[PDB]
Amino acid sequence: ETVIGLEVHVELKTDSKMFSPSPAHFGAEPNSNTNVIDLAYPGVLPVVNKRAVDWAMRAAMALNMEIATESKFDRKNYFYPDNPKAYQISQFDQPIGENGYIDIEVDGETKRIGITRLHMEEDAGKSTHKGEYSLVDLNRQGTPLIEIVSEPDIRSPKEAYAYLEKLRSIIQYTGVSDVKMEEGSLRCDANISLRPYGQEKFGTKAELKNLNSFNYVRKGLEYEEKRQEEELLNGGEIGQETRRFDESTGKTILMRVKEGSDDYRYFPEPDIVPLYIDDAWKERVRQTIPELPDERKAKYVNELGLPAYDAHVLTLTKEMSDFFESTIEHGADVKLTSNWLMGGVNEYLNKNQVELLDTKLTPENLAGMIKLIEDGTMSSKIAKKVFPELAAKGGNAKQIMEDNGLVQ
Amino acid sequence: MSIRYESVENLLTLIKDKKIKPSDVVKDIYDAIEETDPTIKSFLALDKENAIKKAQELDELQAKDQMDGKLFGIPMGIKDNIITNGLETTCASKMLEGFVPIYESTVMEKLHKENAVLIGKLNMDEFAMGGSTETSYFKKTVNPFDHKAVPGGSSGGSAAAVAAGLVPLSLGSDTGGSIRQPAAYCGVVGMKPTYGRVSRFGLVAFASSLDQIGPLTRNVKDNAIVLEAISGADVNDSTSAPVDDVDFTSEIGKDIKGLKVALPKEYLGEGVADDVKEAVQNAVETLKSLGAVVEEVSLPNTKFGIPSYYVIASSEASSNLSRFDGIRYGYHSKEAHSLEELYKMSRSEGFGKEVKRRIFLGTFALSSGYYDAYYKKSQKVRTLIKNDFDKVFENYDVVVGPTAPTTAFNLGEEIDDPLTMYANDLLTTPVNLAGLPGISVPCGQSNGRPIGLQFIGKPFDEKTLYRVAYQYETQYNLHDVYEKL
Amino acid sequence: KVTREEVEHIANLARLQISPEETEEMANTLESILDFAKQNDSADTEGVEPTYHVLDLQNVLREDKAIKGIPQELALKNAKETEDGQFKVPTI
Ligand SMILES: NC(=O)CC[C@H](N)C(=O)O
Ligand SMILES: [Mg+2]
Repeated sequence: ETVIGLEVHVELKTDSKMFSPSPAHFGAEPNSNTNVIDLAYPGVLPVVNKRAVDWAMRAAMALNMEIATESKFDRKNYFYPDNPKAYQISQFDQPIGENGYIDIEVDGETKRIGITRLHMEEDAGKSTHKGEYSLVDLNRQGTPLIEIVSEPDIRSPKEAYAYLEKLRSIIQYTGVSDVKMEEGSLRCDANISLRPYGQEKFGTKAELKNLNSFNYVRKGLEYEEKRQEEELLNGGEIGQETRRFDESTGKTILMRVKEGSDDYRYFPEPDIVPLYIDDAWKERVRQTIPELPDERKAKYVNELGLPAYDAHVLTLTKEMSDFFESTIEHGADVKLTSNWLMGGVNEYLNKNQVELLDTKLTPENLAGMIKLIEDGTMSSKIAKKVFPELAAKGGNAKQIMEDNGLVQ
Repeated sequence: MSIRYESVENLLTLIKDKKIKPSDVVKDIYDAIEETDPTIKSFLALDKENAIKKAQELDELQAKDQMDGKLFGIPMGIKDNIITNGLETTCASKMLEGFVPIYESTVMEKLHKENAVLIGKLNMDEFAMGGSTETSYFKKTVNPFDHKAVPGGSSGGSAAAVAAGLVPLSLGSDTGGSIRQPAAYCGVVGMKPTYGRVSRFGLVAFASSLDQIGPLTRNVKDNAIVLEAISGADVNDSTSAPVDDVDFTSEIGKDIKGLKVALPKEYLGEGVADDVKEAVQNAVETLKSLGAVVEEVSLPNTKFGIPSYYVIASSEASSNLSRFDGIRYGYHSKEAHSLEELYKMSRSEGFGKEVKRRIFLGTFALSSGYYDAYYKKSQKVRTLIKNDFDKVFENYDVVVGPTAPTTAFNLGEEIDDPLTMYANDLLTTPVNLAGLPGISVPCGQSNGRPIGLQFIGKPFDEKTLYRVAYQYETQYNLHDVYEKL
Repeated sequence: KVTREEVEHIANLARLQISPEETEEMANTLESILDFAKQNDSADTEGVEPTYHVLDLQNVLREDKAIKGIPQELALKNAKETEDGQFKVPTI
């Protein structure tokens, strides 16, 4: 039946690290963004990031999970050069979030993918494998991470791709992360097992790694492993267990012959006092979740009369969605606003590598230019010459076809 | 080497009344060490150059009549367990030989602010694991009352330095009794405050849920003075208690008429020697003559202190010592080619024998299939042990008993027999398990070796402990003996 | 029990080099100690909650305010093997 389950890690956009006051944003110079806590110096102690906790529960609630009341941290013990303490501070028994779910569209049907948990932890450093030795840089060590483990409810690489696409979108709306696989702020590990319909459904497992991007690899992983999983069903394979993905060659090289199963010796972290998440706290955070994509697309189509395609493009990021909602409530025509956002504005962001918010256009000036258009005092032509500047330095459009020589 | 036997309290008034200057004080302290420590061997790294420099600053402040600080000009020795910025901190291990911290521990920051003078680091059992200090990688500290006897452990250097008149104050750490037991063996005063009373930031970790820094002194008053200086909430330690009141001296001097003292029958069990038992029984009578109501109670889960303590502490230690891999600091093996080798060789060569035992025990206790039957089980026993105290504290103000089952034993007599070494922790571990404050004062001698009397209090009630200990100290102490040795 | 295999398994878990002799020694110690630990079976823990923290203290959090890291020089100070401002280790 092809039962799949995803294991995702998200990097939180906090100012400081999870258990240390070090900057969560580092430069190019290695080991320049650390302190005695990140260096696991003897005698140091962890100090939990308040915002990371709120953001973690924010994401968890956006995923409709039940939030824990009593929640502590545990040590996940294991030696490795990018894990200086020889243990990652994480959550074992009491994850901050449990049993959520995400709905997605597949073959015109609405399928619900349950999500087992969302827990907090810290990131490891980086070891640049170069030469007969490896160089370890700990600027990234300690950065906040939330692990989101899906229930094994997805049934194909088709759905799995749709799953992480919906997930990525919801987390982007919470503002807790940029969630771009490209930049590392979003990561994913799969878990696949095949087996005939109507079973204990124990088709073993296939923890495959090296999946680096949505559209990319992980989207073709399953195509292959099921493939193998089936062609090898005419034998009852050693089940296999964990295999890496080879990009160009593109396929599961069954990487490691398990030792047995790594013993992390998980135990409650005595250095961190337990969290007691009261109702007021939950509600406070619950109140920071904005209106999500599905809800907004529904309104755009059913209420603003916008085309479904437009609704989809406009809600790909909260920022554009917000700008669109403000611009229209500023008098601008709905469709013309959608067109300028999907078109001109988007062209700008691309051929300039800039976030819509860093530019200078505002729902107000854009609405102003849109009015100069639907009035006629400005043709689509002049509009193309004014928008560029209006974006960068502008403020008034019926001031540029003026402060410039392109007039009405 | 003339104010070398002066108390903290009296040494401070001498400096304030300008009877002597900070520099002369420091000179005296070093003459003492150079003349006495070659035999006692309580110190590891000395910080003389810096000490004199600081003493110069203080002479000037003395002249300008601006002597601030609870410990202005007072000399201090610190267990090489406690990180001292810029000064070699080894935990008495090869693994950290030559290690020079790039940060300051909270207690030192607090002590430096009170203007105390850092004299040097004190010897201890390697990574604080032991009961005689004999596991030290550098030297074997000896008992000032009998150079053939151990000074106790793991803070042997802290207790010995104070007993041998090298400093009027030292800092030790207590995970399973490492402040109290050495204080008992060397005949001095040692307080392990309430878990959460003193910051653990800068304390090389043994067992995170049990560790606690505390002072050792030649008298009760001084001890309370040092505690006031190092206690307090700390943003660097999330488990430090937000308790504002750090006044531990205001009750010292008041009587104990009607004080309800509990004497657990288990604290006088078969594991306790007759001389120790006899000494504590006389102490009980001394308490009654002062007006205290001493009655027998029961702490039924006492017998499980040693077993559960060793399982829990070793388990935590097996994780707390995992950072030592020689990659970012400390001992790095040379003949290592493999990464697996870098870890295994650096650790097997940098760690002493006892440390590795604890690590093996702890690693095993937390491993798959054994986790519940060992570690978690022991964590449940800890609950029972704490429950014993809460029930007793419903009707009594304090608990009393012997600090250790015996007097100090001989060097070489128990260092090759672990189970016998462990048994010495019978009366101290229950206190760390329950997170309670506990102080030890001398209550007698047997064959010249001091016997410790222990007072265990309610959480954050060190003031009451200091009040009862002082009262008892007026009746019996060793204040006049140290000078004779 | 405590077999040479378990001892070696533990050794590998704690990343400790153990010689084909210290194994039989660590085995006896591990057995003697663990046996000594079975005294806890006499402790009536059925239904009792485990103690993880002795001090009741809730939600001690730190404001998400970044503090510049220490100079790379400081971070490398106490390390024995360093190269390119990074810690140097074997490649396995
Ligand atoms: N560090 C001290 O509190 C020592 C506790 C005990 N004697 C041991 O070896 O674990
Ligand atoms: Mg993880």
